Amino acid sequence: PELPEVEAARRAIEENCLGKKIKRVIIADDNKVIHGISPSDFQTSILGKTIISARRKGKNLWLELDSPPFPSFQFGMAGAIYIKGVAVTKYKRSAVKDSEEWPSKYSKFFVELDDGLELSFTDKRRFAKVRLLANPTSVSPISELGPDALLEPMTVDEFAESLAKKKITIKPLLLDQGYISGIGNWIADEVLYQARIHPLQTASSLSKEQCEALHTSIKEVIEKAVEVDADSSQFPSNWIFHNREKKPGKAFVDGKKIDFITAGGRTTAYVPELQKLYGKCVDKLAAALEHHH
Repeated sequence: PELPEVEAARRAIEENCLGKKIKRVIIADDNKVIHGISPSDFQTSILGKTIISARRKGKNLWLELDSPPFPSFQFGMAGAIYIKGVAVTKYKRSAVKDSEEWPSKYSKFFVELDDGLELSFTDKRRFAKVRLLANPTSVSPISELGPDALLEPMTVDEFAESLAKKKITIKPLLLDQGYISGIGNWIADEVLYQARIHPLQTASSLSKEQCEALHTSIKEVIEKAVEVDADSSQFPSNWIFHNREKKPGKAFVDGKKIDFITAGGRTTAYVPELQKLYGKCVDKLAAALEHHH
């Protein structure tokens, strides 16, 4: 889950869960996912409270209850939000089909609300983190996050000045939640492809024109994916996203070949013909070997 998917879960929660009281709570017995608190303490703390709004920063979601502490959800690689109870919904990835077990055996956070509405956070891989904090934004991990790619976009000049001091290849920088928050593997590939920047290009080597192009592509990719509530089927056809998952040799975009470069455990789908690595030979070499650090 990257910013768009987590944001869609946030809006799905606000569609029917606001202003409703928590009548029953089930916090999973997972001392790996449920962090820093026992499930029974977690349950006792939020039972009886009303959900005022749903908030998000990067890939972290949290519920603003009528009074704190507030439950927060760090999605990890398989975290998901599911809402059952209201037949009609604008958020399909959060709907639950009758043939699905419910509550899911993967549920980590579950509450039954007024009007029989039930909300659940599930994690099949157990890489997610669920916390109950006095203020989610004051402590880790949310307090260590860089500005939200959607809610706090840097200006063109702020963006350029920050990149000038970053001495690392751009792909991993974009993934660093402490620099900018919310970008994951596919958004990174998409904005780099769109801006015509190679994943091994050092951020500090980017020219003023490159920074602006990247600034523009981050804006367009994030705004569009959110505009369509993370429904990839609605992603513009000219995005590398669609063929980014196809087997090597048969992956193309707008008719051009897609290759897959893997540096330091990170794989990037890019178009060699359109994304060139720039700079002196020894700097390009240092970037290709950067993973050694």
